[PDB]
Formats: sequence, structure tokens, C-alpha cells
Amino acid sequence: FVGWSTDWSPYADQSIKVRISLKSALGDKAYEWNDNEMYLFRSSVAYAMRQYFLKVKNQMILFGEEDVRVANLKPRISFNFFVTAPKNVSDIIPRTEVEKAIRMSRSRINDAFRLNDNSLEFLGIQPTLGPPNQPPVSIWLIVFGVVMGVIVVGIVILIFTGIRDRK
Amino acid sequence: SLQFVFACISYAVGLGNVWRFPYLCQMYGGGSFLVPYIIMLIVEGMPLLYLELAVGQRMRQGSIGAWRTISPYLSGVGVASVVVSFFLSMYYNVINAWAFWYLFHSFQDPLPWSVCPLNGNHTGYDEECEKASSTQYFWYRKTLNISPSLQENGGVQWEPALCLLLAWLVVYLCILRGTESTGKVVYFTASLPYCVLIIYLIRGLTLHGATNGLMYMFTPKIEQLANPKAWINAATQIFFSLGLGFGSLIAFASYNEPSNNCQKHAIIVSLINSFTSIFASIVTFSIYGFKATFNYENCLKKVSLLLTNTFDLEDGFLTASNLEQVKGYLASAYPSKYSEMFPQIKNCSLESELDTAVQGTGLAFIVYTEAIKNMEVSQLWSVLYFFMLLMLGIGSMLGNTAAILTPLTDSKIISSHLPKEAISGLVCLVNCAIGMVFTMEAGNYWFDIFNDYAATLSLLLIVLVETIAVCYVYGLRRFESDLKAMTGRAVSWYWKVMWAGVSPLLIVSLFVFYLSDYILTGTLKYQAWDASQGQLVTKDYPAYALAVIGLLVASSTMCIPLAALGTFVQRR
Ligand SMILES: *[C@@H]1O[C@H](CO)[C@@H](O[C@@H]2O[C@H](CO)[C@@H](O[C@@H]3O[C@H](CO[C@H]4O[C@H](CO[C@H]5O[C@H](CO)[C@@H](O)[C@H](O)[C@@H]5O)[C@@H](O)[C@H](O[C@H]5O[C@H](CO)[C@@H](O)[C@H](O)[C@@H]5O)[C@@H]4O)[C@@H](O)[C@H](O[C@H]4O[C@H](CO)[C@@H](O)[C@H](O)[C@@H]4O)[C@@H]3O)[C@H](O)[C@H]2NC(C)=O)[C@H](O)[C@H]1NC(C)=O
Ligand SMILES: *[C@@H]1O[C@H](CO)[C@@H](O)[C@H](O)[C@H]1NC(C)=O
Ligand SMILES: *[C@@H]1O[C@H](CO)[C@@H](O)[C@H](O)[C@H]1NC(C)=O
Ligand SMILES: *[C@H]1O[C@H](CO)[C@@H](O)[C@H](O)[C@H]1NC(C)=O
Repeated sequence: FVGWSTDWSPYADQSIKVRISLKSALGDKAYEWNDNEMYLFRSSVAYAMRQYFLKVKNQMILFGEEDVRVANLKPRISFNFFVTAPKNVSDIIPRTEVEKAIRMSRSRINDAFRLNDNSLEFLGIQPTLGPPNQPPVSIWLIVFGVVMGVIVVGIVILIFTGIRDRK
Repeated sequence: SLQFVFACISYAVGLGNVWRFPYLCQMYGGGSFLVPYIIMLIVEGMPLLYLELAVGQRMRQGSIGAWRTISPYLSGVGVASVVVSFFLSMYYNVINAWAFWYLFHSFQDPLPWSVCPLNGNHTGYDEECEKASSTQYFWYRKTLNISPSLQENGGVQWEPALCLLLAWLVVYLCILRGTESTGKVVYFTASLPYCVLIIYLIRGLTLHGATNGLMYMFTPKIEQLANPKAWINAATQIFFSLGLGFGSLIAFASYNEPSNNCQKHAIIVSLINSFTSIFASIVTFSIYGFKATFNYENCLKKVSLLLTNTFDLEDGFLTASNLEQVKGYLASAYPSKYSEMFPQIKNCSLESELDTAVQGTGLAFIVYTEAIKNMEVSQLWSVLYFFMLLMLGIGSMLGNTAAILTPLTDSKIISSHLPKEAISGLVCLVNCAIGMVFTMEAGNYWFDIFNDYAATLSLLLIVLVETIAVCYVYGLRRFESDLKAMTGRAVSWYWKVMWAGVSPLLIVSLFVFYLSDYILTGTLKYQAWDASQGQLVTKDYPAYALAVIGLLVASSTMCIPLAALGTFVQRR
């Protein structure tokens, strides 16, 4: 292939893409995605990174809104962000740790923007719905057994009455 | 008083016109099937029903006795009137079992047809439950466990077999217990279906996109109006719903007073049955149109989401009202990207969905489960509807079994060898053993076969034989004179003409058209579930299934001619 693309980079393998749909989750009464919303999103991501590095690795790292670098902003509200070192921009946090941090504190990020796990897609971090807890076995079997027992008792009573009448 | 009206309504309202009619109507394009049914009612329903009622009233005998008194070499037709009914008892009670199943899964807050099962990662949904609706997946997999093709059939599924056994036990209990208390039972078991249908009609009309189904059901498409299969199905369905051919009407008429009015009774019964079937179709097709509209909206939303994701548009920029314009703009902007996903875009329209939203023998169950899942208190409405449907099925099965057992009850030799009460148990056991076939993995295909052919040709042939015997063998003038002597006000010329040269001619013409269509097409195919596509695909019938259907039809059709030949041999 002759030529080159202005969109690829060796560190683009550590980027996480975020896609946001404001007017689908909220319909009306939906805020516009200006720079202030981007600042709030970067602060939420930095908070999630801080929480992950404090509650797992026992390392106090002072992330900030300048350590979550964002590129490729589009009117869809779909960009690529990557989290770097606090003051060592040349150092990029590996994508696995970023994904673990996002998974750990995704509910807070969703609550900060009033989105729920479907209008805020991280394209690589798929949420888990939750196991459908089951009764001991089910209710169809118990009700079926009760009904068939009642039917058998009634049939036996009717047969006994008929035999007595015929006797 | 109102007791007679309630009894007539109960005799007219049955599981047939509630369940089978919507499925046939959806299969044959809605209005293109509805129009013949009204045509087939005023031509075949009222005249033949009144003829059967008059014969039963005048002869003062059972079906076999009446058709033996009319002519010796014709008496065997009465035997046929049992055999077909037996075939009904082979499979009809199976429907009740399904109702039982759908009742037993009605006491749970997480209704089985409400939430799709998880794939296993607890992250998404099953592919079968995603491509198809939750109700459809529950019906075709968690209830019937149907196989993709009829050729492969598994073992007898134990839960459906247990449900069928419970249904047969309930039928036998009702046979033993209920013999004359129905007069009180008519006070309650005749109006509940109408109330349930009113409630479900209200719920359907309160749903978004409900008028589309009503418009579809009342649209008389001329393209599919010419199909003889629609006429044949309408004729057999009206005959089955009115009970013609089964001989129960003759037995009931033999128990009435000779001065009892028959024309009014027949007209009222036919009109009530037709109105009830139309009302049930209205409610079912309102819910069906709701389902089709929901599927259409979901498809449009998926297409818009894919376009927005792959072209980075605004969230609300792309809507249903301006889809094709945006598609054209994207094509004119960069056709390479548009063509990179052009095969992925799906063309979905209201007509295609309404044609193939939900279809099959369980249209009523799927449609009403979908309606229930969008209620406020789903469990209560589910229990009420399934109890009503089960009660209707129980009543219909009780009538059919009484009609079957009456010739056996009148058998002096049989009564002298075994107790009368044990005969009912033996019949129930034999019917359950025969109907356990439908509980297999592919038992739904056999149920469809025995719902499409076990009463299609047999009832038509029985009705044709009966009307020919009444019009020409016994003598129309003699029958009219006897009826005038019995009650006065001899039959009007309308009824005489219909009995003489309208109904038999129409039956013969419809049979000839159906035979010609089958011979020309030669491609009798059945719908089969496809989980990979999550839809229904037409597949050619296998040789053994076609032979079984042919044998089932042939036994009922040849029951009468064989006995006629035997009687002729005995005379000679
Ligand atoms: C901000 O973040 C950036 C990172 O983004 C950070 O910069 C890094 O700093 C570290 C620490 O100084 C650098 O690591 C140094 O590398 C020196 C260069 O020599 C080595 O270079 C290659 C490093 O690969 C390492 O890891 C691989 C995989 O684990 C391993 O195989 C290597 O052996 C090595 O450990 C390496 O490829 C290279 O290989 C030599 O040998 C092969 C034969 O095996 C031969 O073929 C090669 O040609 C080559 O000769 C070589 O090993 C290295 O000198 C240095 O080691 C000395 O210093 C450390 C302490 O720093 C001592 O512990 C050690 O004993 C030595 O004295 C160290 O390994 C890393 O390269 C930087 N990366 C970048 C991108 O800059 C900044 O410091 C951060 N800044 C702040 C303020 O936080
Ligand atoms: C579920 O996990 C398995 C693990 O191998 C994976 O292959 C599969 O794709 C996952 N399901 C989905 C829907 O991604
Ligand atoms: C939809 O319509 C287009 C327009 O001709 C056609 O090319 C395509 O095959 C149709 N079907 C699908 C699934 O896109
Ligand atoms: C989904 O599952 C993951 C692990 O499988 C778990 O961490 C997460 O809390 C779950 N989310 C729910 C149940 O909402």
C-alpha cells in the first residue's frame, strides 16, 4: 500500500474509544456536549483511575484532568481517550489497567451524565447484565402436582360413588 | 328465558372459533380469508345447520339411528360421524395441555416469555431469543422444543406428556361428574369468554400501532383472494366450529320437544358463532398488528443505529421519517463507505412484517402472551385468559367425547360386557396413548397435519352425503311435509333451494378446485422453525407424513362407502 494515514500511531493501541448518545437515553431535556461536559468526563475518568490505583495496587497516584488525553472528537460524541502518567506524558497506562478501572467505577461515570450502560459505550468494555436468580426448581411442577393430586382424589371419589350406586 | 340464550351461546362459543380462526385468518392474508368466511356462512352455515337440526328433531334418534332409518345402505355414514370425531379426540385435547402449560408458568414475577435467557456470559441474550421474540422463543423452544425439520424427531418430551395426561384426567373427571348440572354452569361458563375478550380488546386498542392490524385484517387483497385453499379452509373451519359432521347437533336435537323452534335456533347459533369468531379475530389481529409495528420500529431503530455508528452522525439527526434521504446523501458523499455496509442494511416494511410477524399453529398463544407481558398486573390477566381458554377447550372436548360415546353407550352388546363407566376410562386411555405422539420434539408438525387434514375433507364429504340424502334420497317434499306436520310453517323456498342445489354444488366445486390446485402445484409444504434465521421456512412434506395424512383422510372418507358395499352384499 502506497501512502500513509494520519490516524494511526504506535500508542493508538492503548487508546479507548468512547461513544455517547445523549438524545437517545434522555430524549428531550438533554444537555449539549460542549467543552464543560468534556472536562467533567475527563475528571470522572481521572477519578476512576485514582480509585483503581488506590483500591487495588495500593499506589497513590495523583491523576488529573490533564492526564486523560482526548482526540478525534466528533458530533456523534465519539472520541478516543488514553490515560498517561501524572507528569510523564511519554508514559502511557496500559489498556488493560484502564479497562479494569473503567469496569470498577463505571456506575459512577454513568451516574455523572445520567446515562445507563447503553448510551455510554466504551467499545471494548462490555457490561454484565446479571444472573437471573431461580426459585428452588420452579412453580409449574408444584402446581401441576397439586392439580393432578386433586384431580386423582376427585376421580377416585366419583368412581367410589358410582360403584356404590351400582352395588 | 335467558337460560336458552346462554345455552345457545355456550353451544356456539367454543375453543375452535377462538383459537383456530385467527391462525387461519393470519395464514391466508386476513381479509382475503375473512370475506369468504362470511360468504361461506350465509351459504353453507345456516342452511346445513338448520337441515341437521330439522333431521335430528324429526327422526327422534341418534346420528347412527337417524342415518340408518333414512336408508339402510347409508347407515355407515353415521359410523364415519364417529371416526372423524375420534380423530378430533386424538389431538384437540392436546391444545388444553398447552393451556395447562401456559397456566402453570403464570405464577412467577419473572414471566418465562417476558425476559430472554442470558447467553452464558451474563452479558447479552440468546441468539435465538434475540432474532425472534421472547414469546416465540418460549413457545418454540421452552414449550414445544421443536426440531428444525420433521425428518429428525427426538424422544417423547416428558413435561408435555404429563400435561396431556393431566388434561385427559380432567376430561375424564368432568365426564364422570358433570351430566346435568350444566344448566347452572351455563350461567357462568358462557359469558366469561366475552368479558375476557372485551378486556383484551381494550388493552389492544390502548396499544401503539394497533390500528395497523385491524386495517390488515379488514383489507381484502384480491391478489390472494383467488386462492382455493382459503375457501377450503374457511369451509372446513365453519363446519368444525358449527359442529357439522360430528353428529352432536343431531343428538342434541333429538332431545328437544317436537314443537321446539329450529330455524330461529339455527340462525341464532350461526350468527353468534360468526360474531364471536370475528370478535376474537379483531382482538388477536389488533395485538398482532401491535407486534408487527413493534418489529418494524425495532428494525428501523437498528438500521439507524448502524448508520449512525458507521458514519458518525448526531444521535437524533437520523430518524425514521428521514431515513432514505440520509441514505441518499451518504451515498452521494462517499459511496465507498456506503457500499462497504450496503448488504448489512435491511429493508423492512409494515407489509412484510404483517405477513410474517407471527405465524403457525400457536398464533393465539404467542399473540396473547405478548399482550399479557405489556399489562399492569401480567399474572392476573394471564391466569384469567388461560383459565377461560382451558374452560372453552374442556367444554368442547366434553361435547366431542359425549358425541363419540353416545353410539358406544347405545351399544347393547358392549354395555352387557363391560361397565358403562369403564368405557369412558378406556376411551380416555386410548386417546391419551395415541395423542402422546404430539408431545415429541417434532410432535408440533403432526399436530399441524392433524389440524389441517383430519377434518378438512372428511367433514365436507360427510356434509355432502347428508345433504344429498336429505334432498334426493328421502325426498325434499316428504321432509317438508313431515316438518310442517310436526311444527307448521313449512320451510321457505330459500332453505329448499339451498338444500337442493346450492350447498352440494358449492362443496363439489370447492373440492374440485382444491384437487386441481394440489395436482397442478404438487408442492404441499409445511412451515418449519429456523433458529439460525429465527423465522419460519417452507419445507416439502416427506413421503411418510404425506402417506399418513392420506390414510387419515381416506379412513374417514371410505368409512361410509365400505359399509354401503357391505349392506349391498348383505341385501344380495
Ligand atoms: C517516563 O516514562 C518513560 C517510559 O515511557 C521512562 O523511560 C524509561 O526509563 C527506563 C529506565 O531508565 C528505561 O529502561 C532503561 O533502558 C536502558 C536502555 O538499555 C536497554 O534498553 C532496552 C530496554 O528494554 C528493557 O526491557 C526489556 C523487556 O523487559 C528487556 O528485555 C531488556 O533487557 C531491558 O531490561 C533493551 O531493549 C536494551 O537491550 C540491550 O540488550 C540487547 C540484548 O539483550 C541488545 O540487543 C540491545 O541492542 C540493547 O543493547 C537494553 O537492555 C537501560 O540502560 C536501563 O538500564 C539501566 O538503568 C536501570 C535504571 O534505570 C538499572 O536498573 C539497570 O541496571 C541499568 O543500569 C533501563 O533498562 C526505558 O527504556 C525508558 N523508556 C522510554 C520509552 O523512555 C521515563 O524514565 C519516565 N520518566 C519519569 C520522570 O518518570
Ligand atoms: C462469551 O465468552 C466467550 C468466551 O470464549 C466468547 O467466545 C463469546 O464471544 C462471548 N460472548 C459474546 C456475546 O461476546
Ligand atoms: C434492499 O433493497 C436494495 C435496493 O435494490 C437491494 O439492493 C437489496 O438487495 C435489498 N435487501 C437488502 C437486505 O439490502
Ligand atoms: C455483571 O457481572 C460481573 C462479573 O461477571 C460483575 O462484576 C458485575 O457486578 C455484574 N453486574 C451486575 C450484576 O449488575
